[PDB]
Amino acid sequence: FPQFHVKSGLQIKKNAIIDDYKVTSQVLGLGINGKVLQIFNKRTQEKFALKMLQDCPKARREVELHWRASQCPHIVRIVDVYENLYAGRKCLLIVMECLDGGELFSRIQDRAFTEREASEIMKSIGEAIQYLHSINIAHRDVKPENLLYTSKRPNAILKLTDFGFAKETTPYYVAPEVLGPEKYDKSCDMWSLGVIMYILLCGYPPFYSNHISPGMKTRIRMGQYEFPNPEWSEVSEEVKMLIRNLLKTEPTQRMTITEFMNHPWIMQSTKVPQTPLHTSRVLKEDKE
Amino acid sequence: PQFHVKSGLQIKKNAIIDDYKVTSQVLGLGINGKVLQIFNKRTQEKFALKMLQDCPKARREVELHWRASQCPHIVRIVDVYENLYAGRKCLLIVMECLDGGELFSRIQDRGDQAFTEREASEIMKSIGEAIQYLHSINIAHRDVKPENLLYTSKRPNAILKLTDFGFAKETTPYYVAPEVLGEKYDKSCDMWSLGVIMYILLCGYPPFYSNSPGMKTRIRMGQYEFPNPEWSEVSEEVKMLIRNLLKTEPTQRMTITEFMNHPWIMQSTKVPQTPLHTSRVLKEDKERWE
Amino acid sequence: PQFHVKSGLQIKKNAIIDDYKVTSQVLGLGINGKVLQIFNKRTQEKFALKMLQDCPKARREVELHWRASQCPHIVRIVDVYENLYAGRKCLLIVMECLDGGELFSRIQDRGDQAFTEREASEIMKSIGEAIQYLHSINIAHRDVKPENLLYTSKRPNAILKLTDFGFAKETTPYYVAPEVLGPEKYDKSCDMWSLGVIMYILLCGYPPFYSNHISPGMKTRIRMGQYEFPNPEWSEVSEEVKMLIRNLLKTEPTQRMTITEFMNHPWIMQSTKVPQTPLHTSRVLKEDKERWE
Ligand SMILES: Nc1nccc(Nc2cc(-c3cc4ccccc4o3)c3[nH]ncc3c2)n1
Ligand SMILES: Nc1nccc(Nc2cc(-c3cc4ccccc4o3)c3[nH]ncc3c2)n1
Ligand SMILES: Nc1nccc(Nc2cc(-c3cc4ccccc4o3)c3[nH]ncc3c2)n1
Repeated sequence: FPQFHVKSGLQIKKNAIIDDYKVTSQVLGLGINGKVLQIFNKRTQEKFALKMLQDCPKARREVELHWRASQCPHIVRIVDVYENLYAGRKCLLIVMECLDGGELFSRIQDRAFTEREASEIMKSIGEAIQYLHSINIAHRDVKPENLLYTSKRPNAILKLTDFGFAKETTPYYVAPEVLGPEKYDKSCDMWSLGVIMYILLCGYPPFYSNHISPGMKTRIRMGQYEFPNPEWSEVSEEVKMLIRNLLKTEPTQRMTITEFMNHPWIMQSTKVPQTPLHTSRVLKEDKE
Repeated sequence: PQFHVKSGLQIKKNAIIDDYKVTSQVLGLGINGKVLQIFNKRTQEKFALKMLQDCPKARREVELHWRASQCPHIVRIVDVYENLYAGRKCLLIVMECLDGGELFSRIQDRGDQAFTEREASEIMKSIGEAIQYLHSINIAHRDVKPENLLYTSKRPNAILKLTDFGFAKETTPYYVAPEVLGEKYDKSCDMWSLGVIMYILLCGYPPFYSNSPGMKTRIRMGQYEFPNPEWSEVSEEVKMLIRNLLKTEPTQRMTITEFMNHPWIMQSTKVPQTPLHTSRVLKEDKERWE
Repeated sequence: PQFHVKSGLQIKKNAIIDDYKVTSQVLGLGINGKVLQIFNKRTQEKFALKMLQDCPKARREVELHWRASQCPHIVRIVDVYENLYAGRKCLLIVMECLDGGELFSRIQDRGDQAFTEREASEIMKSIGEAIQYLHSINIAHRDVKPENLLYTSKRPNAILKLTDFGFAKETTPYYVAPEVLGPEKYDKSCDMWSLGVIMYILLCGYPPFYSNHISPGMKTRIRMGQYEFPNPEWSEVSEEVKMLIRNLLKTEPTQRMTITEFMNHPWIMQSTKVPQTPLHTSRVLKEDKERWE
């Protein structure tokens, strides 16, 4: 009879963090809610990440959510959380596993890149969002810089981070709506999969400037994007048809993750053609 | 001339015993009280009775079922009485008696072990109509599940009829838009229901069940599947249909009109007579008592 | 550096009679004001005047109509006056005069014959461009009907244009998402049900939804999303046209298509590739006429 649906709660440590870590000044990632500093476990040398919040309702929420989320091996692990006094104020100090193999597009950006790595990547991010949605959490800021590789070792796991914007989203014949209203917060995660998938396939976003920005906003609202050659020349209608169903402008039209995750292109990611893509070249050139 | 005028409800105040012997045979137990066997004094016939305590939910129910009962696929209301029962005001609903049994029974003891794909379409079309009449007069039934689907008799050509309006609600220029005419998401649920029923109907078990905070997650997520053996003869078209009914976002679900114009439904008598496992699996589990 | 700035609306206050002979022959007639023919005294030319009474609503009409005016598929405001009429303050909108006829009128000025499916495609592409222009600057027209779609002249290359902004309303690298940048109700998607209605008519010559006298019939048939493609009329309209109609006449506002999708549709986009197939539309239009009655 089911057990390991039982995992430990979060005990918030109250001792000062510097008992346990050396807080260096290296910013790993500026991020939301403050910054993200690299720190070091004192009694094992090992490497970790700190993000600091002034304590409040919002912050207790970030911590509650990210904690529930750490279960999933594609969300970045919360190792420890401290309540400490800093400069007179209460703080939550969030100690994360340190992921240091780079940002998704950063890694891609320096090497060839195939449709198949695209799909594999997209399966991964796909699992992180399936897990959030199944325990009723919407992330709400899935973006390139929140998608990080663990090491620089070429099978690094990719992991989703930053719960600064996350919200709880809340008879065998009862319909989903009858088990209580979901707003529509859960489908921006899906738009996001869309935008990432697009970038992965070609090196640039479906919607950008021209500095052209009242024009970008229209283009977004209007859902005007396209699949220009050369980059999209060898990309199958199947793949294009998927992005179109994520980038729908009407949120109640997009696919759910369950539908995403069942798509033959994600489900059998390891069977997709290894078709060579521009992603990495477009990525060196378009740095600017 | 005018053939679309049907008559209003005229509640009798006369005590129901003037006309009916009220037996004690329980017949059904959903929502409010219970439905009993009763007999027409002057003619001897078999009829059903629902005990409602007057109050505002009761008056709604009678009102909607009366509008509903025009349809040949919805249990007919023969008379509504307003009587006084142990001092309390009471609405007593005399329905036609449907003694053929619930859908899944008549299906489980199908003697001739031969439930075909086609019979499934014929049933589904008939559940269709009931939902279509309902929706076309702005009622959402809101409790469409198999125990509310009963056969009139045991006759080989008995009709299927929907019952129980304990939860029914009203959902309230040639070019105007549906939105502009005036209606919340209050009626896609009937349309989910149908998906669940077709699912069971084609294979014998529900697409969603206990392992149950699980099952609730599974529903909320739309996690179901068409396992073999049972679904292996079932064509991609027919489970596209299910897919669009089981859509979790209510605005993406299909609507009865789309459903009723699906060719699998529209042209029943020309869907193949492929054997299904329904009747075996329904028989296998007296688990359906929960 | 590029700068695509077009000017603002300067409401003139000088009495309009200074500028225009004002006749009384009525070109048309709106909810909120009938449309009169006028002549410019200097150039001697032919214009249309719509008379409004000053208020928030009137000023909102004018400001939207002026913005939309930039689009070559919309009837263009040429001038706006604020004058005193019968001791009432008034908004006098001057517009280009279009005397080509309403869309369906022009269609039944032919016996000849052959209104073909490609021509229909072209016509929808033209109404579609008016809706894309509007919608891309966050206006919803909201009364897109056969009777507000006017040809410029009876000449052979008259332009189809949309008019009447008396019901219109406004609204409100990067990864944000259409919602997460300002809300926005569904006033837009009804413009889109209208293209479907107009498309339906165009393809066979009678509406998808009518009162049989059965107008509670019709109200119902509309909420149901209940119509069909009868033969003989639809017998050789391709399936894809019917499916485009289906996307447009979805009863769920959020299910319907967007003009961006509409305009990217192959039957709209690659017009020159749609069959030249004859169509019962002019005949039916002509047979019917009881439209007035
Ligand atoms: N929860 C949260 N909220 C907000 C922000 C945030 N950023 C963040 C960023 C990096 C990063 C980026 C990078 C780039 C190169 C090398 C190491 C690198 O490390 C991280 N590595 N490990 C954890 C971690 C967390 N995380
Ligand atoms: N309106 C309403 N509200 C609530 C409940 C409800 N149940 C109900 C049930 C049966 C039934 C069930 C059954 C089972 C076996 C044989 C004959 C059987 O008959 C009925 N037969 N006729 C009318 C009728 C109405 N009906
Ligand atoms: N802005 C606005 N608001 C409300 C209404 C409205 N109707 C309208 C109508 C006609 C028309 C119709 C017609 C039919 C035949 C011949 C000439 C014809 O001219 C017009 N011609 N030119 C401008 C113009 C504006 N316009």
